[PDB]
Amino acid sequence: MYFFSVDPRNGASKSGDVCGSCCCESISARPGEVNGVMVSYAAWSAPLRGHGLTNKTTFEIDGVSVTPPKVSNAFGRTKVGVVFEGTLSDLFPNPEGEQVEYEISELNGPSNGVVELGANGAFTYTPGALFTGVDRFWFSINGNIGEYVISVDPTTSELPQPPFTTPVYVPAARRSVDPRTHVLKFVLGVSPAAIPGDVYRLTVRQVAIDCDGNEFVHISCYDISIGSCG
Amino acid sequence: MYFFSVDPRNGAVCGSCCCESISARPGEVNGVMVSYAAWSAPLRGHGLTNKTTFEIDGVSVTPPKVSNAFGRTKVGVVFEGTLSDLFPNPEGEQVEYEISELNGPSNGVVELGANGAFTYTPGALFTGVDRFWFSINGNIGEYVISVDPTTSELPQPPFTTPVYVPAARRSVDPRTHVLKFVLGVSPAAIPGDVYRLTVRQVAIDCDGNEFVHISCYDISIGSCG
Amino acid sequence: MYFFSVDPRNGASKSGDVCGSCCCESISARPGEVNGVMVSYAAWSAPLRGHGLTNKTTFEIDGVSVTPPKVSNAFGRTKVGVVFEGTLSDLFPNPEGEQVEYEISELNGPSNGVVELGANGAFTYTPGALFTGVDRFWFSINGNIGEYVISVDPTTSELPQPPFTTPVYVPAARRSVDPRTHVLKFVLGVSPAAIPGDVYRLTVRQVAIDCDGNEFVHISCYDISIGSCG
Amino acid sequence: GLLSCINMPESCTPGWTFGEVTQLQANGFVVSGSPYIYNDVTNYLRDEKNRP
Repeated sequence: MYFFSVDPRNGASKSGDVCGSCCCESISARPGEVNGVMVSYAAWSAPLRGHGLTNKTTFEIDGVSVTPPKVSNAFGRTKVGVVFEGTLSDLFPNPEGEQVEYEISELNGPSNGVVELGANGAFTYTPGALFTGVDRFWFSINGNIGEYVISVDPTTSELPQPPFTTPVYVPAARRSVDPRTHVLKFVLGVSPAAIPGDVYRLTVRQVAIDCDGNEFVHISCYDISIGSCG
Repeated sequence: MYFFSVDPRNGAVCGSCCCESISARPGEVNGVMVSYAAWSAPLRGHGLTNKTTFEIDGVSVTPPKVSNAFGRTKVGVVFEGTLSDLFPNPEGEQVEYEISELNGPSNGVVELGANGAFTYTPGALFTGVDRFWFSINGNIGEYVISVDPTTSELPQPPFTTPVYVPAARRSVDPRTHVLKFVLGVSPAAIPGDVYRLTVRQVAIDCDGNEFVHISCYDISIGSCG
Repeated sequence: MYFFSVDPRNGASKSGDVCGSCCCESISARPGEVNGVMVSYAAWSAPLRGHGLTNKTTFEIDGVSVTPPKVSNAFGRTKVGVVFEGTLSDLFPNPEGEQVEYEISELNGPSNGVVELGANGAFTYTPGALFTGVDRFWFSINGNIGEYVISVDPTTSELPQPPFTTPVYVPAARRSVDPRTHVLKFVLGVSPAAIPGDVYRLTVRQVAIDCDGNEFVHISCYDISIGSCG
Repeated sequence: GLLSCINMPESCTPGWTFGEVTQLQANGFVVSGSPYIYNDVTNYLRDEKNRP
């Protein structure tokens, strides 16, 4: 659990470290992890005598480094109960000549079915019976990590298309704010497709409220450095 | 929350001329408290009054690159607009646009097209004003839309200035001689700019007369905190 | 019993990322042993005030130095009560010309039968009367260790085929977690055929749970070093 | 740092000139002018993101 204190901007009197301008706070993260972060606006909102904070926050994740992926992600559709088949060979455009070690990591396998990887870039996904939703699984073609999303339909018409989850993400509604202690809690998820060494930036906009219902906006920044022990 | 103390006028931080200092980040809305306790307490009277006057002047502006635009659509009806005739892109440069999710609309949703096109669907059962902040190749501007309640129209609001003080959010505590007010910074404020805010507060004696006092603060729009 | 304390993924760990280190933990193992490992997720799950861990742990075994075996394994079948015969010469493809000293270690012999090794690569296995299951025994052909599996049938049709247990493995269902003290226990089994000097890597993916039933993933890594004599 | 056994054929014009040298001296490289070695550095310019 990361725990950060906010710059209170009381007098903006914060002797910069002379050299060391960076004002965004560093956050290390590992591919696959899903960690929790708590930021304490108490230093900034406590002098502002009012009703504390409010849940009307906002976030944004602009990247800094990219290191574009090698393997592309893929999407498939099938009906309920019926077995699905798929390929894994046209998802890795290789510039050079080498072999293709198709592999499905057991840590990031399916969630509501089974996957039997064939001999050469083929696979059979048998979904769990009496089930209708979405499923994902992360393949590792020649070390490069990509994802495959499958949508199983309840045999009637069709299911919509998920947005192909990003490298670094913040869940939709898993955040919260405690106006009693001025503490904002949120989740930091790193998909297994993140490449080690990259750097992303997360900017948070938190609004406090006065005694009469007006707003006080505060903006902070964090540097998510994707590190990896492999 | 900024907290300043006024000089009690005895000839007793001059910086450059007199005025104090206030750092500020683009987009924030902070609060400032100034304590006239040092100046109004010896003048035993009825404390301060609610007759403050604020004035903003820019000593470093860096004239904006992109420009703003208005809008006067109706209720429930979708609105269409372009974002190409705003940036004059003097030297040949990619016109890559972007709608920051931190400063998106307030009662609707935009749909950034492929080439500076956007579709604003106002929230159903809503009539009023709305804004959003775009970033055309790093330079930030605002687009304002007025959704009208299908009768005739709606007036034109003023495009918000980079640094401002809200219309009615000031207060005075005569029991402690403290003035509270708010400092709002537009997201379009360019880092490095420097503005000057001047205040003219009036205290009052036990008979209903006035005592004037004038001060400044230099607001430095700085990036990264 | 091994005991590990997990990285709290807070911050100080590895000076954020500046350092990095995070070199996977060490586990010394001996061929034939079956040890127990415990990991304390408290330092990570205590700040996440919620319902502790869940029984959704996942493991993975991959070899970073394997030294492929010389002698191959073998599988045989027989019925209940009937004696079994077999040879032990066609399992040792020798590149050079040398002598074959067949041997059956009394430590890792059969469990429900008796084996009489022949004079020239032969063996007679009498299974235990009134028994039907699977049986294994580990031979040492010229020092090189291999396993022989026998399937005794309940005389009706046939028994399926076991998966030829790996050098290093984690038992199917012998793991547990105590949500009261944030401790995960599991077992680590090393086959008698594991060659000294080989190195495997075990990655553990453990998921905690918040106060509302959401998930928090954590991944850790260890190196199992197959050494001899401790 | 004078590489002894190279016996390079003496000439009157180098390869990398002053400019491109000064260029890839900021960028870490081991430019060699017999030929002697100087600026014996490694290709290290930046920690995780704070380049200097």
